[PDB]
Amino acid sequence: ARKALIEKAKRTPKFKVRAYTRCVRCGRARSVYRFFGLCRICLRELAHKGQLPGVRKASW
Amino acid sequence: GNKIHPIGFRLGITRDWESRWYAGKKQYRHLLLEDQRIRGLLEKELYSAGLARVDIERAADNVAVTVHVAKPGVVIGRGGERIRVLREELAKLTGKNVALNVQEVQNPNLSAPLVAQRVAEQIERRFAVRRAIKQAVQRVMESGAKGAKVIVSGRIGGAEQARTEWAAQGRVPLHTLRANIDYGFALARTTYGVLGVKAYIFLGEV
Amino acid sequence: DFEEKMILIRRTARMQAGGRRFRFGALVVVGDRQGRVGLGFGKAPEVPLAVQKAGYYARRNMVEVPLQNGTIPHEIEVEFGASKIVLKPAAPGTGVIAGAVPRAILELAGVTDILTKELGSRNPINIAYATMEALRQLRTKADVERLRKGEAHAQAQ
RNA sequence: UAACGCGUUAAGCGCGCCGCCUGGGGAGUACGGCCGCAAGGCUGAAACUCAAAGGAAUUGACGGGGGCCCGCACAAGCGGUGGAGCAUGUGGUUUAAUUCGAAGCAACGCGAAGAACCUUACCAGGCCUUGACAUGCUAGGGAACCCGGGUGAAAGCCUGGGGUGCCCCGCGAGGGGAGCCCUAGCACAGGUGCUGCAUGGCCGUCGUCAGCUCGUGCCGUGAGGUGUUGGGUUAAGUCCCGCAACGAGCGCAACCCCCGCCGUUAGUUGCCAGCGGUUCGGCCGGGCACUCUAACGGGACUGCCCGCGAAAGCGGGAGGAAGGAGGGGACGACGUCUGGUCAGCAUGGCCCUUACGGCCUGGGCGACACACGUGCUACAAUGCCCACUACAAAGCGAUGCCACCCGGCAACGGGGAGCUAAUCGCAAAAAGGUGGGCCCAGUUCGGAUUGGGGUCUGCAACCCGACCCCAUGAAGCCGGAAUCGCUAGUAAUCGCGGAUCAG
Ligand SMILES: [Mg+2]
Ligand SMILES: [Mg+2]
Ligand SMILES: [Mg+2]
Ligand SMILES: [Mg+2]
Ligand SMILES: [Mg+2]
Ligand SMILES: [Mg+2]
Ligand SMILES: [Mg+2]
Ligand SMILES: [Mg+2]
Ligand SMILES: [Mg+2]
Ligand SMILES: [Mg+2]
Ligand SMILES: [Mg+2]
Ligand SMILES: [Mg+2]
Ligand SMILES: [Mg+2]
Ligand SMILES: [Mg+2]
Ligand SMILES: [Mg+2]
Ligand SMILES: [Mg+2]
Ligand SMILES: [Mg+2]
Ligand SMILES: [Mg+2]
Ligand SMILES: [Mg+2]
Ligand SMILES: [Mg+2]
Ligand SMILES: [Mg+2]
Ligand SMILES: [Mg+2]
Ligand SMILES: [Mg+2]
Ligand SMILES: [Mg+2]
Ligand SMILES: [Mg+2]
Ligand SMILES: [Mg+2]
Ligand SMILES: [Mg+2]
Ligand SMILES: [Mg+2]
Ligand SMILES: [Mg+2]
Ligand SMILES: [Mg+2]
Ligand SMILES: [Mg+2]
Ligand SMILES: [Mg+2]
Ligand SMILES: [Mg+2]
Ligand SMILES: [Mg+2]
Ligand SMILES: [Mg+2]
Ligand SMILES: [Mg+2]
Ligand SMILES: [Mg+2]
Ligand SMILES: [Mg+2]
Ligand SMILES: [Mg+2]
Ligand SMILES: [Mg+2]
Ligand SMILES: [Mg+2]
Ligand SMILES: [Mg+2]
Ligand SMILES: [Mg+2]
Ligand SMILES: [Mg+2]
Ligand SMILES: [Mg+2]
Ligand SMILES: [Mg+2]
Ligand SMILES: [Mg+2]
Ligand SMILES: [Mg+2]
Ligand SMILES: [Mg+2]
Ligand SMILES: [Mg+2]
Ligand SMILES: [Mg+2]
Ligand SMILES: [Mg+2]
Ligand SMILES: [Mg+2]
Ligand SMILES: [Mg+2]
Ligand SMILES: [Zn+2]
Repeated sequence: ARKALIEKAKRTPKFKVRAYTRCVRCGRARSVYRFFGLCRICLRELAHKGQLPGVRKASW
Repeated sequence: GNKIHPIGFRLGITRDWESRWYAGKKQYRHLLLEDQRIRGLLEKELYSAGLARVDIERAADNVAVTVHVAKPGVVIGRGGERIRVLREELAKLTGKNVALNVQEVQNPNLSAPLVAQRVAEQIERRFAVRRAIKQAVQRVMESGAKGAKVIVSGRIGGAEQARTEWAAQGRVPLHTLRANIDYGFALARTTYGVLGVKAYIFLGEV
Repeated sequence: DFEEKMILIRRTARMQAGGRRFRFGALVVVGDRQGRVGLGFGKAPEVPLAVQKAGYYARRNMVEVPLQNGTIPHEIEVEFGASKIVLKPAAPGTGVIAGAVPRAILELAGVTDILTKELGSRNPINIAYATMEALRQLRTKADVERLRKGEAHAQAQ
């Protein structure tokens, strides 16, 4: 999550295919969930805080 | 790598979410980020007023941000001015009809997120860390509470050797699901580095 | 409602797999500077807590020193374990000429003039106890006369 | 008495007399003297050097010490790994670069839930310097913004035109001002640069092991003990009896979720039991019985019987869908590992600032004499191939899933209905069943490797995508020393979905 690449992330690029997601929070490139625009770290964190609505902890 | 976030565990059983709305896969992504931009700002702009929770309820193009605050005047402002400024700056960053109301945390001694903070400040202001804690836990039990616990961790004092201080009274049953247990976390930022304060407050068996 | 003093504070270690584990000990005196003094040794895992404890104990272990004009009624020597205290009473304006521990105990007793030597082990705690035991033992041409005549006392007095 | 212990066999209370001690090592050594046939003995130093040497007792740790108990730990099994080929990760080596971390269990299909460019941190080359991003400041030029040319791999560099809005003073020419822009200069931004041994957070771990502790009382001069131990019981510091202990906190359990039986409420997009109509499709009427769906509830307590036991509890039986924690989940105590991570984020300190910052194009992460780790597919007849024929669940999808028609051996392409979804779709479930083929063979086993011809995604498949069809048809005939998993709907086996995702 170097600063430039978070910005580059947003720049609509020369080709449709250099489209890639980062975390709306940390900017992490790698484990980013479509649906939240968050990584699997941030997901975990915000989920526990209670700030992802209707997101319960599973158990079956 | 030990204990579970006491809230997310109790979540849905004895503790509620800070955002309550529905959204399909299409919309959710952004109403989320919109909440986080709100809670990003009100958190910066209201540290002076001691703020516990930022509730974000939602309709369609409607947002009911309930802000839960120790010193509710500081949020309001003299004349009624400060609140108007927020509501406009909110509805600016949101571009929707922000409905910001204010709610008086009547007792900051039973708000973990606040107890946490009050300690962190104290730690930043260079206060004695051990005392700071026993005296916080103190104040918490004095006000009804059934159990409480504070954990400062990091470079305590100047300290090359980063250790951990902690203290508790009553029952703080982290395994008991039906236990209403408030958790809060504060981060103290210091010349020597950064320390973390967790505060657990056991409030009542349901 | 007495004055308290700190004889000494120490830290001590247990053992568990994965570390020393500490505990604190406090030696506390409690006096009313007019002939009543008590000694308490309290241990707790935190230092001020130990002192609280110590202070509680002190008041339960109280000893009435028969002060005779700032000083003690006769000389006296008392052993406790390895440690041994000697208390020789002294004349006005002599001061408590006594070591670190005995002083605190003597001062709060209400003593002002007295001679002293520690002897044998110098260990605080035992010297503490030897002193308290010494004072626990003093008597008076009064206290004594009642013991000896006693068995027909009040024929001569 | 320092305690251990001693205690009329004193180590207690006293008197008499003798011998001896005065810090450890040097050292029972040196020197001298005495004795001795000898071996050697008795008597016995200092220089020097250390800051302790010591005694007893406490907690812990350890023992090729003892006792009792537990875990798929061994055993008893079933099936594998180690051999083969391939997929991935890693060691090494190589490289302009093969970015970086992870390193016994607790690194090695791990960070990576998606490396062609992007990602991307590495290398080469061409580029920018208040900067791709924040808040500003001093001086001048400008509305902001919009479109076109040159050069170029792109980035960048140079250049042409269109455009005059808003706020205040003025009759006006026009001056001032907000915002935004450019140029110069200053605060500064930027850094996946270092230190996880300066840290926060979060995690792995011993270990879901049954432990870890505190208040008061009590024992002891004290460190500390007691309680928590012992005997029985338990998955359990679970309970029972005992006891200088009586309680309490964190843990076990319980409160929460899923599965197994029944209830009440609920009848669509689900359901079809008797009935009416049928194009034979629950299709239509109609109905919610049943299935189900999903929200609240009931039900299990060693309650009942027999046997053993002071008790707790154990064995066995009955009723019951379920029986002694019914099966599975979530839930990780005080602490240990100077465990992991500054490359998620955050952060102290050190370091760079026309360079360690930033943009791009190309290359690399995919290299290959080799070695290990995890796995896939096999070595075949309890199999393989072809055809016909049954029975799932859980998910996913209106930028998508794509029914059905058409072309095509096929990947797929063209046309096109339903579905924001208990309706429409992905969707064929595969093992199984019936028929037929092969007949022990490197084979109708295996499907590596390579040649050739296509498809799709994508600006672009050389390095380096998947897929289809033709041809090729390697090793491999059940794996050495070693070694792994699993105790019931488990192992073994067979398919299905999803996250990331243009692929
Ligand atoms: Mg950063
Ligand atoms: Mg991509
Ligand atoms: Mg811990
Ligand atoms: Mg910590
Ligand atoms: Mg007296
Ligand atoms: Mg003696
Ligand atoms: Mg006198
Ligand atoms: Mg001495
Ligand atoms: Mg000394
Ligand atoms: Mg005798
Ligand atoms: Mg003797
Ligand atoms: Mg000597
Ligand atoms: Mg010497
Ligand atoms: Mg000798
Ligand atoms: Mg000899
Ligand atoms: Mg000898
Ligand atoms: Mg000689
Ligand atoms: Mg001779
Ligand atoms: Mg001799
Ligand atoms: Mg010893
Ligand atoms: Mg043993
Ligand atoms: Mg075995
Ligand atoms: Mg075997
Ligand atoms: Mg192999
Ligand atoms: Mg590497
Ligand atoms: Mg590093
Ligand atoms: Mg991959
Ligand atoms: Mg690349
Ligand atoms: Mg590049
Ligand atoms: Mg005008
Ligand atoms: Mg004008
Ligand atoms: Mg930085
Ligand atoms: Mg560490
Ligand atoms: Mg490391
Ligand atoms: Mg005592
Ligand atoms: Mg124990
Ligand atoms: Mg257990
Ligand atoms: Mg218990
Ligand atoms: Mg019919
Ligand atoms: Mg109908
Ligand atoms: Mg139920
Ligand atoms: Mg019974
Ligand atoms: Mg539990
Ligand atoms: Mg380390
Ligand atoms: Mg790689
Ligand atoms: Mg056809
Ligand atoms: Mg098609
Ligand atoms: Mg079949
Ligand atoms: Mg057959
Ligand atoms: Mg062969
Ligand atoms: Mg054969
Ligand atoms: Mg088992
Ligand atoms: Mg699959
Ligand atoms: Mg998919
Ligand atoms: Zn994130």
